[PDB]
Amino acid sequence: LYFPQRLYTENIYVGQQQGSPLLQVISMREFPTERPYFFLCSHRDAFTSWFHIDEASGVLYLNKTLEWSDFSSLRSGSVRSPKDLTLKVGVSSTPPMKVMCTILPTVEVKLSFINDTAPSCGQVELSTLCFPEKISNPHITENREPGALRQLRRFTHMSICPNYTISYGVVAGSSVPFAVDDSTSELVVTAQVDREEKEVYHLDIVCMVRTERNLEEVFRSLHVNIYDEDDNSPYVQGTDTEDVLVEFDRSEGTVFGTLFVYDRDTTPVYPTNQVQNKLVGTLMTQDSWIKNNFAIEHKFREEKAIFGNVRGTVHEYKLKLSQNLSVTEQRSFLLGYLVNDTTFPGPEGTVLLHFNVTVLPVPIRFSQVTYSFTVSQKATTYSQIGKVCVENCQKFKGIDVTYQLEIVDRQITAEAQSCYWAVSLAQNPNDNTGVLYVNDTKVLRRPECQELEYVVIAQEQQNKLQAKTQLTVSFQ
Amino acid sequence: LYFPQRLYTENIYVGQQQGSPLLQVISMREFPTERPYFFLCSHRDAFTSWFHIDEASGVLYLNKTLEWSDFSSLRSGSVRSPKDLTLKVGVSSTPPMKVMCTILPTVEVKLSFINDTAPSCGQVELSTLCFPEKISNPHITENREPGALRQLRRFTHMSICPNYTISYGVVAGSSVPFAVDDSTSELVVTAQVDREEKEVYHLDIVCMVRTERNLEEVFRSLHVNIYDEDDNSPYVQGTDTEDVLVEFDRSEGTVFGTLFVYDRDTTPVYVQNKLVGTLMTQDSWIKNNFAIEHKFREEKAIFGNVRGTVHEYKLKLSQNLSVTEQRSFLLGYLVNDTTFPGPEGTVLLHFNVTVLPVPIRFSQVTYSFTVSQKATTYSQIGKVCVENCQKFKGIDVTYQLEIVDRQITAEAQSCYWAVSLAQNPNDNTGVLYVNDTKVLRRPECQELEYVVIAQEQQNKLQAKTQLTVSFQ
Ligand SMILES: *[C@@H]1O[C@H](CO[C@@H]2O[C@@H](C)[C@@H](O)[C@@H](O)[C@@H]2O)[C@@H](O[C@@H]2O[C@H](CO)[C@@H](O[C@@H]3O[C@H](CO[C@H]4O[C@H](CO)[C@@H](O)[C@H](O)[C@@H]4O)[C@@H](O)[C@H](O[C@H]4O[C@H](CO[C@H]5O[C@H](CO)[C@@H](O)[C@H](O)[C@@H]5O)[C@@H](O)[C@H](O)[C@@H]4O)[C@@H]3O)[C@H](O)[C@H]2NC(C)=O)[C@H](O)[C@H]1NC(C)=O
Ligand SMILES: *[C@@H]1O[C@H](CO[C@@H]2O[C@@H](C)[C@@H](O)[C@@H](O)[C@@H]2O)[C@@H](O[C@@H]2O[C@H](CO)[C@@H](O[C@@H]3O[C@H](CO)[C@@H](O)[C@H](O[C@H]4O[C@H](CO)[C@@H](O)[C@H](O)[C@@H]4O)[C@@H]3O)[C@H](O)[C@H]2NC(C)=O)[C@H](O)[C@H]1NC(C)=O
Ligand SMILES: *[C@@H]1O[C@H](CO[C@@H]2O[C@@H](C)[C@@H](O)[C@@H](O)[C@@H]2O)[C@@H](O[C@@H]2O[C@H](CO)[C@@H](O[C@@H]3O[C@H](CO[C@H]4O[C@H](CO)[C@@H](O)[C@H](O)[C@@H]4O)[C@@H](O)[C@H](O)[C@@H]3O)[C@H](O)[C@H]2NC(C)=O)[C@H](O)[C@H]1NC(C)=O
Ligand SMILES: *[C@@H]1O[C@H](CO[C@@H]2O[C@@H](C)[C@@H](O)[C@@H](O)[C@@H]2O)[C@@H](O[C@@H]2O[C@H](CO)[C@@H](O[C@@H]3O[C@H](CO)[C@@H](O)[C@H](O)[C@@H]3O)[C@H](O)[C@H]2NC(C)=O)[C@H](O)[C@H]1NC(C)=O
Ligand SMILES: *[C@@H]1O[C@H](CO[C@@H]2O[C@@H](C)[C@@H](O)[C@@H](O)[C@@H]2O)[C@@H](O[C@@H]2O[C@H](CO)[C@@H](O)[C@H](O)[C@H]2NC(C)=O)[C@H](O)[C@H]1NC(C)=O
Ligand SMILES: *[C@@H]1O[C@H](CO[C@@H]2O[C@@H](C)[C@@H](O)[C@@H](O)[C@@H]2O)[C@@H](O[C@@H]2O[C@H](CO)[C@@H](O)[C@H](O)[C@H]2NC(C)=O)[C@H](O)[C@H]1NC(C)=O
Ligand SMILES: *[C@@H]1O[C@H](CO)[C@@H](O[C@@H]2O[C@H](CO)[C@@H](O)[C@H](O)[C@H]2NC(C)=O)[C@H](O)[C@H]1NC(C)=O
Ligand SMILES: *[C@@H]1O[C@H](CO)[C@@H](O[C@@H]2O[C@H](CO)[C@@H](O)[C@H](O)[C@H]2NC(C)=O)[C@H](O)[C@H]1NC(C)=O
Ligand SMILES: *[C@@H]1O[C@H](CO)[C@@H](O[C@@H]2O[C@H](CO)[C@@H](O)[C@H](O)[C@H]2NC(C)=O)[C@H](O)[C@H]1NC(C)=O
Ligand SMILES: *[C@@H]1O[C@H](CO)[C@@H](O)[C@H](O)[C@H]1NC(C)=O
Ligand SMILES: *[C@@H]1O[C@H](CO)[C@@H](O)[C@H](O)[C@H]1NC(C)=O
Ligand SMILES: *[C@@H]1O[C@H](CO)[C@@H](O)[C@H](O)[C@H]1NC(C)=O
Ligand SMILES: [Ca+2]
Ligand SMILES: [Ca+2]
Ligand SMILES: [Ca+2]
Ligand SMILES: [Ca+2]
Ligand SMILES: [Ca+2]
Ligand SMILES: [Ca+2]
Repeated sequence: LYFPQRLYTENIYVGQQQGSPLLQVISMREFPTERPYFFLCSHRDAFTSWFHIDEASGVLYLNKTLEWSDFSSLRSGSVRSPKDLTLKVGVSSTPPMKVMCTILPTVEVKLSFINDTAPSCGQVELSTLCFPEKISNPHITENREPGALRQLRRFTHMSICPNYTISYGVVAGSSVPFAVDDSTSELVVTAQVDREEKEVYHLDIVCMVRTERNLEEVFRSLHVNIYDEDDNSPYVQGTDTEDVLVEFDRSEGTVFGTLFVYDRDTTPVYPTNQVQNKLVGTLMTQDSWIKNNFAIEHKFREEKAIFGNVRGTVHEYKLKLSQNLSVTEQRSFLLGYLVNDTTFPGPEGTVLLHFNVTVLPVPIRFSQVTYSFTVSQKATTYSQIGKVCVENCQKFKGIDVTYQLEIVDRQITAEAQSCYWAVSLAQNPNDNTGVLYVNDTKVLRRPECQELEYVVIAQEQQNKLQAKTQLTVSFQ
Repeated sequence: LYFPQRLYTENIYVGQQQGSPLLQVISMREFPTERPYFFLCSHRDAFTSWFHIDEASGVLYLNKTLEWSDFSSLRSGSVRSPKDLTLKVGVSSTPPMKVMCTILPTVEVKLSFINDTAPSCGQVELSTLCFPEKISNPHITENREPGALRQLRRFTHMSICPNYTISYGVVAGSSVPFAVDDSTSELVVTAQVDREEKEVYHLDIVCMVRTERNLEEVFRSLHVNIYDEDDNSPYVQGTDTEDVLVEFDRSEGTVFGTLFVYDRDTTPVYVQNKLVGTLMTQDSWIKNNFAIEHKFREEKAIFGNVRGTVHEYKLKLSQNLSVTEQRSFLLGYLVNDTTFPGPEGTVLLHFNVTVLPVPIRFSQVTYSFTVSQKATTYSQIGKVCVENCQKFKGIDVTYQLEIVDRQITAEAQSCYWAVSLAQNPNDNTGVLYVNDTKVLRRPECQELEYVVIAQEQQNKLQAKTQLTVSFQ
């Protein structure tokens, strides 16, 4: 059972008689043998015993003839007319119990108690007799059993105008799965519908009234919203496999591959707790190295243009690094990822995704070309002289290399050790590059201090791998 | 003219005699008829008058027979020994003049004056007869003259073993453009070289020593570096045109495409081989909204055996484009290799830009949420989102809830305290949450109806849809 309508409304008047019908609450069956049992739930309120709902038909009736004192005694806190009354109506597929009112779905019946006697039939405009002032739009879910949807007669007004005949119809320009049941005056849905074909049905209702004058007609435009269920399995467009190379970029959080999965069903905006149409993924590997270093990132968003202008869901799966992978690691594996549409009925609601991963090692090493820098200008403290970099260091990401200058010859006099102050080195972690700059220019005034031979030492941090190269600086 | 090596070193000994050769400074020609003129530059030092260099040959000679007194009087009182002597040698393309010592490049000659006589023949290994102690790895410039690179013979030790005859040769793993001149014992480079083909050569020098009953040989490993010149023009790999679509991401700083420009030459940051670009437009609108992002790196991997330069060009936004913008233009960008001789040092890049407006509208005509009566304060109810709002960048959209029924009593108004809305600028959504649970005890407060209004900041474009919240 579900309710195609969350709120009912009507006016009630002083002098309205015991036993007169007010409105009909509708429950739609989710299965053909399901039978509704209606009951009132507002037993917390005193006014609820002014009313009676028929357990089988769902028609709500006055249980008491309304009086002036009934109006004035409503403790709402607003002394003004009209006083709104809110009733709760419950429905169940078994015989009703008191506790269902606290625990089952209910409908709100909002009544406006007007502190006056009912209007005379000559005082009601045909449009009001025919159709509520503001018509709320019903909703049904796709793939459901046809059934009555809305009682079209205004019960209260046909008692004001008892000598009028009133019939309703669906005006069908195109063929629509909606009609009126002439015998009950209900709008009914005549077939199962498909949210993926149409999410909103526009309807024009015609009311035909035989007056003392002629047969009159009034038209009312409304529409029915179609709710979605998970009735489409996810699928890939093109490949289910993404080739991933891990080499010079090994930094955590970087994305190395992206696979897209599509689902024609809708999903609440990401991220959500709803379980309808949720896709849950699972790494298809028992392997500690893979699990502790790699991870899949899942996101989804609504799209419609790619689905033929029908709202569905686009999923993105991205292979991510958990932590900076050591430059010595080298592995090639085919990583499966099972994507399961959990609420898709039957065992065809999954897609297997594949990440074909190549992880190459990254050597730590200078080219065999040693550096020689010539400073043809008079040295100025802090002027950059040159840069040092291991092979392909400028492509590195997630690899920390630190550079150091050291003196080539060891058995060197104390005085000769000072010529090497002329140049120093700074880390440019922007690239993992080394920047040579001038330091002490005072030592350059010595002709022996104008040709410097250094060793540059690079050190990868995670594994402590070292590379060396030679470096000469000529102050000219 | 250029020096293949910037520092020479040798030993000199007590008892070494006037006129004995010590070593040979090398200058490498950059034109076929260019010739070097060598000269000593050392001014104030007393030991400079001890030496002489042949202006034509570059051979440094002793101009004085070294006595014990010469050593102890050199910087008297210093306890160092040996005592290092630094000489400066200059070269010129025309007849040397005094002023040239101040304004033309020089190499340093560092002589170690040993306070002893030379070793006897029986004391030295053959390698000290053949080679200098310090290994020096020379350099040569690509696209220059072949010629003598290094004197291999060790002049100071010639007489240490008078009956030994000494000659030299080169061996490598591959064929190499290097050889020994039999007549001068010079290592020669026999061809012009191309840095782009080979950046360093690894040679083994062989010294053949003919003793009184044997032909012996000792080896020395050497490396010759090739200095890079800007002799390659930049080029594009594949297409010189990038199609760029500006839609949902329109924030300042966003990069839209990558054009790759390659240059085989190296690029020292500290003007050689520098590529400078120019925006090919006068359009005020374009310039005020777009710039070209240029980054570059040096790389051996993409070029193979020899380091080259990779440049990346990307069209970047200078500010958030209004969602109402819509225009298509073709934007040229000229990249110039400013030190490449001739007019072929430039490449024209193109950006083919389509900028599309972004509509501000709901694609869902109704949001319906169902929440527990026992729901706790601040628990998330759901999210709303204008069409494609999760792709938005540089677009400011806010969301607001409005009550539908305006003719509402004060008591019914308090029902709408149960729900509030928070902005989620991260993904451009609004977040509904539970606010006041106390009003949920009232049956009239359990079905709420709102209008959701989204408003784009710049243009005040609005979108509106229905939202219902049901407390069950
Ligand atoms: C809901 O609707 C109620 C009924 O609607 C009215 O009657 C319908 C039949 C119809 O014609 C409709 O159009 C009418 O609006 C309405 O109740 C009405 O209230 C008024 C105002 O009080 C009242 O008129 C006064 O009646 C006094 C006493 O009358 C006696 O008889 C009536 C009914 O027969 C009873 O309700 C009364 O309780 C009495 O039994 C008269 O004395 C009065 O005349 C003079 O004095 C009053 C001063 O009274 C005011 O102060 C007292 C004390 O504080 C209050 O208790 C009282 O309510 C007044 O506010 C002065 O106002 C006069 O101008 C005059 O100076 C006057 O005639 C109607 O009789 C009464 N009708 C009915 C049927 O009871 C109610 O107000 C509506 N409520 C809302 C929220 O909309
Ligand atoms: C969120 O909920 C709070 C109330 O819940 C309390 O705060 C939560 C954050 C949470 O901690 C709960 O656990 C906690 O109980 C709402 O706050 C109330 O807001 C209303 C309206 O602003 C206030 O009522 C007004 O009070 C005014 C004087 O203070 C008075 O002038 C007003 O009357 C005027 O306006 C009304 C219509 O607005 C009109 O009908 C009148 O005739 C007159 O013109 C009105 O009485 C309450 O005092 C506030 N309560 C508290 C405790 O601060 C908050 O609004 C809500 N946020 C939402 C829904 O966005
Ligand atoms: C430069 O070097 C000389 C050293 O000359 C020699 O050659 C070098 C390579 C080394 O092998 C030295 O050991 C040699 O001496 C220095 O002059 C010498 O210094 C030493 C140490 O101070 C002196 O040794 C002294 O010798 C005294 C006696 O020596 C004389 O008399 C003996 C008689 O047996 C005779 O055999 C000898 O030849 C000397 O004529 C000895 O009593 C004393 O204890 C001390 O050991 C040596 O005498 C010095 N000169 C000579 C000619 O021997 C210089 O000082 C050094 N210069 C600098 C600036 O450091
Ligand atoms: C500059 O770019 C436009 C637009 O290109 C479109 O948007 C970009 C962001 C890129 O992603 C492009 O891939 C994309 O198409 C170019 O005009 C466009 O040309 C294409 C053809 O290449 C048109 O597509 C269709 O092609 C089929 C052929 O199968 C035809 O039958 C269709 O009639 C249609 O031509 C596309 O419609 C067209 N777009 C517009 C707005 O005209 C443009 O050529 C390019 N200029 C360059 C590269 O110099
Ligand atoms: C998984 O990938 C390997 C290697 O793929 C290479 O590296 C990727 C990062 C990507 O750039 C691919 O295009 C590369 O080819 C595949 O093995 C290679 O397959 C190609 C096919 O033409 C072949 O030319 C190579 O020789 C192969 N290399 C090796 C080392 O075998 C492999 O087939 C992929 N596996 C699956 C199941 O897709
Ligand atoms: C850098 O040089 C200093 C000496 O020069 C000072 O620093 C320069 C960068 C510049 O600011 C000058 O004007 C300064 O006078 C070296 O400092 C010496 O370090 C050694 C050993 O660490 C120590 O024995 C000396 O006493 C220090 N002398 C002074 C004056 O500080 C420093 O080592 C150099 N750092 C390098 C080369 O990395
Ligand atoms: C996909 O998810 C569904 C949802 O739970 C799984 O369906 C259950 O599978 C278990 C066995 O693993 C059965 O005992 C249940 O009866 C199944 N239905 C349920 C729980 O509603 C399904 O197995 C998953 N498919 C996979 C992992 O391939
Ligand atoms: C993984 O690599 C990144 C980038 O190379 C490292 O990031 C730096 O980490 C140090 C560690 O103290 C910080 O001081 C720096 O501020 C970080 N800089 C940047 C740009 O990220 C990171 O530390 C490495 N390891 C981990 C576990 O993050
Ligand atoms: C590419 O860059 C070169 C080098 O800057 C430009 O050549 C110079 O242009 C100026 C401007 O007229 C002249 O005065 C110089 O004589 C030119 N040569 C040098 C060495 O500066 C050249 O114009 C640029 N090419 C383009 C197409 O803009
Ligand atoms: C109608 O009201 C009377 C009270 O006068 C009560 O006894 C009876 O049970 C009520 N009927 C219904 C259906 O609520
Ligand atoms: C309806 O018609 C009957 C019979 O003609 C008449 O008795 C009754 O009063 C009429 N009712 C109205 C509201 O006109
Ligand atoms: C070299 O050989 C000759 C014999 O031909 C011999 O007389 C001489 O002493 C040897 N040594 C030197 C240093 O000449
Ligand atoms: Ca469907
Ligand atoms: Ca569906
Ligand atoms: Ca689905
Ligand atoms: Ca070249
Ligand atoms: Ca070059
Ligand atoms: Ca170049």
